[PDB]
Amino acid sequence: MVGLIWAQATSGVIGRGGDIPWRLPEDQAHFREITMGHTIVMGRRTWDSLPAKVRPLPGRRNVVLSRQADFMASGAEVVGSLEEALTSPETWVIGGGQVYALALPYATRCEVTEVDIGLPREAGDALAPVLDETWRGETGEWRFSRSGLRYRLYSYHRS
Ligand SMILES: NC(=O)C1=CN([C@@H]2O[C@H](COP(=O)(O)OP(=O)(O)OC[C@H]3O[C@@H](n4cnc5c(N)ncnc54)[C@H](OP(=O)(O)O)[C@@H]3O)[C@@H](O)[C@H]2O)C=CC1
Ligand SMILES: CC1(C)N=C(N)N=C(N)N1c1ccc(Cl)cc1
Ligand SMILES: [Co+2]
Repeated sequence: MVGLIWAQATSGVIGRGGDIPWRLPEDQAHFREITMGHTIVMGRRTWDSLPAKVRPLPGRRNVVLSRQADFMASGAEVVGSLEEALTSPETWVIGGGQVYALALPYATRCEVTEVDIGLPREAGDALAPVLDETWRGETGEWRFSRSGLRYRLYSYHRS
């Protein structure tokens, strides 16, 4: 099982300037619960976005994708191809935009948080992948985050 998990603005933006232009504690907790205990695969730029004092993310096999053969990610595995990372029963690809595009053919689940923030797409933004018509989606109700933004969870599946 390879799943993708991301939070997006309604427009599809997931990242800007190498970081994320929101933070919903409830989404962070949802992310932690879904990934805990499993492999998490991230692109090198997403690894770089984590402060050194919080990485590796605890309780998970942290894997970082890079073309740099000597890139060191203390507390993680660095691999040069996505396929090397998919050896555990449950693997979560946790971003960013480039890595979702590479991982989509291997994926059968997407856990998507939609953040009700009006954020038009800009050059250089990281975006959510486009899910075609092979994917079945299930939508939750809109909820209010303590951060002031509404959000809702989608669970997409395919065989
Ligand atoms: N809202 C959300 O849910 C999420 C948001 N984000 C945001 O997304 C942005 C980062 O996403 P993005 O900029 O797309 O970068 P990624 O996190 O996708 O990392 C890109 C890097 O991955 C490596 N890589 C890419 N393609 C390949 C390949 N074919 N083979 C080997 N290595 C490869 C390269 O590393 P190298 O350069 O070392 O070769 C490349 O620089 C940030 O803004 C981050 O905050 C991140 C995760 C989820
Ligand atoms: C916390 C956040 C934004 N939330 C969701 N739904 N999915 C992710 N992949 N996230 C994420 C987790 C870790 C990192 Cl480093 C970047 C984004
Ligand atoms: Co689990």
